[PDB]
Amino acid sequence: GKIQDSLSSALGKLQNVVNQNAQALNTLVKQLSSNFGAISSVLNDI
Amino acid sequence: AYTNSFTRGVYYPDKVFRSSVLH
Amino acid sequence: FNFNGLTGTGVLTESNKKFLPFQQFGRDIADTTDAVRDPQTLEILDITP
Amino acid sequence: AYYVGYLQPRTFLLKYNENGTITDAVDCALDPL
Ligand SMILES: *[C@@H]1O[C@H](CO)[C@@H](O[C@@H]2O[C@H](CO)[C@@H](O)[C@H](O)[C@H]2NC(C)=O)[C@H](O)[C@H]1NC(C)=O
Ligand SMILES: *[C@@H]1O[C@H](CO)[C@@H](O)[C@H](O)[C@H]1NC(C)=O
Repeated sequence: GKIQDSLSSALGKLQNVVNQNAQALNTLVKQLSSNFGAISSVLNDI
Repeated sequence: AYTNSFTRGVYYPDKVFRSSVLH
Repeated sequence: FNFNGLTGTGVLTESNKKFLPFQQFGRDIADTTDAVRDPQTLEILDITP
Repeated sequence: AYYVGYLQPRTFLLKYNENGTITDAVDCALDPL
């Protein structure tokens, strides 16, 4: 009966693997808007 | 005289929309 | 499609997002265009991929 | 009665509502918080 209270009121190891994957997938998309030393980030502009 | 702003002089940096995105 | 400069591809759909009278377009986290406003009729349209 | 401030290059954190309006902000060069 106390497990149920302590949880109903701790899953950080499961939350961290979700967070890490999302933080990496966002960094991947946010790189589609860097120049890396070009005139723009859009191929329809070059 | 001089006075103190508190949180004043914020403008929308441009067009574009946005929902709940800490920009 | 091309909306006065915005060049893209996708399905266009009627929106329901109240684009404040002064907001040209919709910005999505990770920064991809996902809504536009039609210049002539001034209605918001979502741009699904 | 009127005031005159001046503008400098800062970095801010704007909180956007669900209608798309700025409701709060953070000036990121005030203190440690
Ligand atoms: C663009 O042109 C259209 C007409 O082709 C204008 O349209 C009318 O839109 C209003 C809505 O506010 C209706 O009440 C009228 O009945 C429409 N007229 C017709 C003949 O359908 C539209 O307002 C114009 N928009 C701009 C920004 O110029
Ligand atoms: C604007 O925002 C308020 C509160 O965030 C919401 O209740 C309302 O539906 C929104 N749209 C309006 C007022 O058109």
